Amino acid sequence: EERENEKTLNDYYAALAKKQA
Amino acid sequence: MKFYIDDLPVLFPYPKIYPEQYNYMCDIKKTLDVGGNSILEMPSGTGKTVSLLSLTIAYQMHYPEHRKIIYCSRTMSEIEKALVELENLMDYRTKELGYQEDFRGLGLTSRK
Amino acid sequence: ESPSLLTVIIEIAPKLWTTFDEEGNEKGSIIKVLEALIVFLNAHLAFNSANKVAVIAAYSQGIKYLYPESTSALKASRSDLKIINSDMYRRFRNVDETLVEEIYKLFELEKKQIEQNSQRSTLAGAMSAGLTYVNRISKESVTTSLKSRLLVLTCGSGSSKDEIFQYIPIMNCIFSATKMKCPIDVVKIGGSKESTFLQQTTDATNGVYLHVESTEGLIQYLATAMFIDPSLRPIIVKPNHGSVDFRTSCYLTGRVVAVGFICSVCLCVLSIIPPGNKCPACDSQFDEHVIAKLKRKPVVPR
Amino acid sequence: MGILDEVWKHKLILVETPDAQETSLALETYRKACSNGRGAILLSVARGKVSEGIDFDHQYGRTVLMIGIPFQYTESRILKARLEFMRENYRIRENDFLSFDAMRHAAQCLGRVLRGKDDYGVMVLADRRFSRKRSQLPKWIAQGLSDADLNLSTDMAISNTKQFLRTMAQPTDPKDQEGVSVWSYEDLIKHQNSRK
Amino acid sequence: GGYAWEDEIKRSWDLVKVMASLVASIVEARKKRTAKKNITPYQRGIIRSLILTLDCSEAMLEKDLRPNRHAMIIQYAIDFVHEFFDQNPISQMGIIIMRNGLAQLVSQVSGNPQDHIDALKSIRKQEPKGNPSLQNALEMARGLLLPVPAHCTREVLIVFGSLSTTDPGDIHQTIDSLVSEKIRVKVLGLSAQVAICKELCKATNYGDESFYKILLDETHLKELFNEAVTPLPVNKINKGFTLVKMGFPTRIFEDTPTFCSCHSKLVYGGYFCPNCHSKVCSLPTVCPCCDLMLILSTHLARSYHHLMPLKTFAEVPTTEKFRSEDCFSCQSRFPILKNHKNGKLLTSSRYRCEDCKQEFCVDCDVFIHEILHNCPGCESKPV
Amino acid sequence: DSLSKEKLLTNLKLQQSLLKGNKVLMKVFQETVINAGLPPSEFWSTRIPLLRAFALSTSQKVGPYNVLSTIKPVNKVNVNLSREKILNIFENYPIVKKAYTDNVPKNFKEPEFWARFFSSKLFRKLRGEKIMQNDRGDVIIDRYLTLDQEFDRKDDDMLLHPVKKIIDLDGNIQDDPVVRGNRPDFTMQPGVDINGNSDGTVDILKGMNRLSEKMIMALKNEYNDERNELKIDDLNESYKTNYAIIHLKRNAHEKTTLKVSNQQMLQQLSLVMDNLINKLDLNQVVPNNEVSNKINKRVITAIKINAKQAKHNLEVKSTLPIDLLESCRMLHTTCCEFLKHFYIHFQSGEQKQASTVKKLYNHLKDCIEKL
Ligand SMILES: [Zn+2]
Ligand SMILES: [Zn+2]
Ligand SMILES: [Zn+2]
Ligand SMILES: [Zn+2]
Ligand SMILES: [Zn+2]
Repeated sequence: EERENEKTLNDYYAALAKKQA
Repeated sequence: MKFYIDDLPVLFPYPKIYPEQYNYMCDIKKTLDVGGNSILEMPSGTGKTVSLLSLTIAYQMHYPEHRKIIYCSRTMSEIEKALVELENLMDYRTKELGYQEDFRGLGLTSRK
Repeated sequence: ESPSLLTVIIEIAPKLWTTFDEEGNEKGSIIKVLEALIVFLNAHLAFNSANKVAVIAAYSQGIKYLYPESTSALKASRSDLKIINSDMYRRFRNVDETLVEEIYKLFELEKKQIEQNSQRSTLAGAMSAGLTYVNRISKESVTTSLKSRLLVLTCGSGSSKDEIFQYIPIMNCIFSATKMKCPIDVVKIGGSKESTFLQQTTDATNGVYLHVESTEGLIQYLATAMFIDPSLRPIIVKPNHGSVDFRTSCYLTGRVVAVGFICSVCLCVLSIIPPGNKCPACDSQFDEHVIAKLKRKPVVPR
Repeated sequence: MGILDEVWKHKLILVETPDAQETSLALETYRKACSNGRGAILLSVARGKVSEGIDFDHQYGRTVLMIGIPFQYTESRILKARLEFMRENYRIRENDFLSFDAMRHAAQCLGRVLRGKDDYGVMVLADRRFSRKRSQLPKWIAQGLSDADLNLSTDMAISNTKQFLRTMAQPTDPKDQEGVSVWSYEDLIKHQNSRK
Repeated sequence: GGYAWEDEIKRSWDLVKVMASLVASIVEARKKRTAKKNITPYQRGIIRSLILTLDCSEAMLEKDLRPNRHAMIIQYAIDFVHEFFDQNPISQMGIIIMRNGLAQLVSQVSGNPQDHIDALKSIRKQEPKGNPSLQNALEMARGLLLPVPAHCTREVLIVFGSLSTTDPGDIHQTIDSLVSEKIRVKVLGLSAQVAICKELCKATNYGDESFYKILLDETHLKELFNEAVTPLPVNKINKGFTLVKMGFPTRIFEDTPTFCSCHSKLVYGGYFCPNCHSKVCSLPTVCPCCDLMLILSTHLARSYHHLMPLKTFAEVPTTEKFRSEDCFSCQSRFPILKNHKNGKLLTSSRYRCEDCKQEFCVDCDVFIHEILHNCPGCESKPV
Repeated sequence: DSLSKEKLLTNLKLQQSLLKGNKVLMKVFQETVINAGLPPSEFWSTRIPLLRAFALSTSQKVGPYNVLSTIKPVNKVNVNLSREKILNIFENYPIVKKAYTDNVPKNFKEPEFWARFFSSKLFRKLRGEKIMQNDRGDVIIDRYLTLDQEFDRKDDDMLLHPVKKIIDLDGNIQDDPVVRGNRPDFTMQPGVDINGNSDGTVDILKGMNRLSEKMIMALKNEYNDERNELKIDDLNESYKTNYAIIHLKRNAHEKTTLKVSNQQMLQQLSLVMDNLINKLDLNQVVPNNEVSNKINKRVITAIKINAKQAKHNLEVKSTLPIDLLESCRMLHTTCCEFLKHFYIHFQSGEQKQASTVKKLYNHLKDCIEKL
């Protein structure tokens, strides 16, 4: 579903931002 | 190229010439020979200024009188254009003859 | 439905047919091939009243039209020789008589000029001439909506190998026949089972390739496999077994080409990078940096 | 009235300022727009600073559009005095000299469009009274001016302009221009030998 | 002081007043043959990467072309796509349009003509509007041609309909970047000659001003689109002569469908790559599993006539002794061809070949030089 | 610049925006990068052209134009104002941007601000219409007239630069500094009012000239010539093409994995001669009822093989249920993605990334075990 896969994109972006952090 | 009008060698700074340019040079040369005033309407587009410069510089350097040339235009931009065409003509003459001959060509304007 | 022009490119080479006769038990297989072709052309003319036939023979010293005969001979002539019986159908009989008289004239001419031996086969030039004849009749269009079909009767006989110089003209013939929607059929009467160029010709021009070993029973091959009028090509499947791989030959080794390298200028095919850092067919110097990028080995940890 | 609103949709408008600095920057901007292909129009006076000296060759030209005949203000005292001096000194008439001066200004405006025989451009003269002044044009302009174009209207002038631009947007034939419009050295030698 | 009606009647029937027409046609034919005499085996870049840029602004709403400029440019571009992928199979192409001040990509750079046909059909519906942007079109063309390999030539064909362009920045910088990236631009203009397009073509084609074309009629526009499919002759200073690593895949035959490696769909047939044994749907395409170019022998052979062309057939002299009365590969008659009463065998329809000295008719002369690419006389010659 | 491969690989936001915009890339990105652990840089390295296309889809902008001239009314009159349109007012007129910045988040809102500006004299003066005093203008916007004149002087400051002598009309008129001839008549000066002051007609000419100079100068950003420009290109030599010519050697090697004599060839030929003369019995073509059977068997076996091959040849239907169908399709998709990345790293030929090659080989082994 679009809502949940955009949530997965948000979680992956947060994980990447933690990776630079 | 380099061609001949009567006994006058003319060094044209282009490999090709217009028929209007050649008849123009013929009329200017016969006017210089007879020694009078002439009125000439070259069509625009054709190389009127470069034809004047080429024939007059050739006449001045070949003939033993070595008459000076007074080129009077109406607009300081046109003095600039004639000067630029004169540099092109004399660079071609230097390249053809292998040496830069004793020549002085200058434009005159105001202090501003 | 619609009439068609059947153009038969027959390769009557005395060398190839003599080698075929020496390989086989029988002699004079040219006669059997010729009479099977005569019956097949009569069959094609019997298929439809308005359909047309052309025949081009590719002999040793060039090509010659067999049916119809040369217009200079038409104007000069008629010594009607009695090889074919006159009691048969006349509309077949003039075709057959013209064909056999031109066969006799061609054999007499190359018997006269028999001394000169040539290594240059004219099959590609004959196929090009047949394609020009197809274009001529299609552009003339005296019969409206005429289809066309090439039938190539060649012989390998195990003596002549694959010829590299024929590759470009046969490919150009493929493209022209595909443009004109004219199928090219190939019958190879010989010992060598594979003929890659003509196989690619049939498979790319939507024709039938048929390799046969014996000249006997050729009319059944022609009337069963080669009797596909282009009216019924999409609804009749083709018996062309042995699918061709559409590969090519290397320029300086000659083997069939796997994953390989072509020149970017003259499009010549090389299975290996040539010595001298220069193109063999094209004479272009190649950059050491990019050919070292080609010569690099794959990577794996120790 | 909003004409410039759809002039701006195609070409940038530049007007000859009486200040020469601003006129020179406007001319440079006009040449830059013609060079980069944005498209430009330069509105100038036919007797002004731009009309003398400044050339418009190739992309800088392509069309000289003359709003009317550039006639001088005839009721001015100095021009009337000069015209009278011409009348009782060199037998030059009022209307003849006025037409001569205005048509020579028009001619010097038309002559700026060409540099080289590869150059091309239309010269449109939008006035009733140019139609009688075909003989007062220079000889080459009169040769280029056909008799069917003396009384043109706007729409068929536009169609002729489109046909002209489409015609000479094509590459000219070097065989056609080999020895009739431009001469080589051998062509000049042959012409000299034919003359003598 | 009169009126337009009181004058004389026009007499339009009286104004019109009423053999050598074959001569007048054949002098024009000889001029055309002279214009085609300049034949030389120029080296041409076979592997091409073409960016078809189409103007789709308000200037394509003009009805000077039937039915309108946008619709027939799209139709002619569809025909161009078919012809270009017929004659240059290995080449890739992308499609960009100019609309509303921006360049719009409608199909990515790929070797499949069907996607470009579908994209052009999709753009055929939409209404052209906006202001063209040559700089935006050239910038996206430069971006598209950046990942193109060095062996593959980089070409941009711009069908420009307007006479002016509205650019976001300097376009001379974009032209300089195109010259530095070695991208050749050919522009088929519609209305007149634009100097920025002429200078762009000249700079991108190394002083060659013959790559800026302006149409005259619909037939000339079709001739321009037909001329645009041949490979461009490369310049001598280019030293990008390299091998291109590629394989010839095998046509697999299977009665069970399998997943293709390029689109991940069930396909019955396909081609197995010789290097990695992944299957591809159509050819010629780069292998999606090992980045290897997959072509066929016919795909190679479609450009051999561009590599070596046929020398044009020579017009036979009228007084020269004729070898044959009929064509060589066609055996049609050469007629008397008496143009006038005393013409006799003037401008005979024989076309002697330079090598084999064989005469051909006009139909064979056109056919051997256009559809075929090989001389039947030159192959019947037993060298 | 910012269009390079490393910038497109490191541009996380642009990758995320393209990924949101695209829908079919869900079924490739979702189980490979996240579930299977493929690096996003490795994923986008093969899709750099898609990233570049989505970059250039939004990075390009419409060139400058006279947007206030394109805006015209159509009692009630209505006008349409899009975002790209009002932004075009924003770059072509920075005075309107300065009016926006200090007003719309402090005092009053966007539509009433635009109504005040379009009713003000500033809109007329920027459009180029002649300003007259009987119009009301707007009290909030008309205080920016002096600031706009200040901005016009500032624009003239960096627009004013010395020009070449080819177009130096100031030098053309200052060539004679002491010329003192007749002052030209009133048709040669700008028009004047009854009191002799300027009527403002030259002001709109200055405004449109400055507008065009601003448009051309906006193109000039980071986004000896006299001889060349006076040279006659027609009188010079015609351009000579420098196209390379190729000569092809046709001496290719022959393909690699009983010569008959002329006497016996003539004997076979004469045999054909007499066999053609004596009788050509076409009824001899009929087979002898056994070779015809063998021939028909061979032909029908070839027909059966070709018919089984080409009986059947948008994807075609499958016997699988739909859930297992997309399960196998996504597994084949990640199969092909892992294989492509492994082959690129395998054929790159660099020892520094052999660890990545080993990781992709382990991924391929896990992929085999998953299949
Ligand atoms: Zn080569
Ligand atoms: Zn696929
Ligand atoms: Zn592969
Ligand atoms: Zn013919
Ligand atoms: Zn030939």
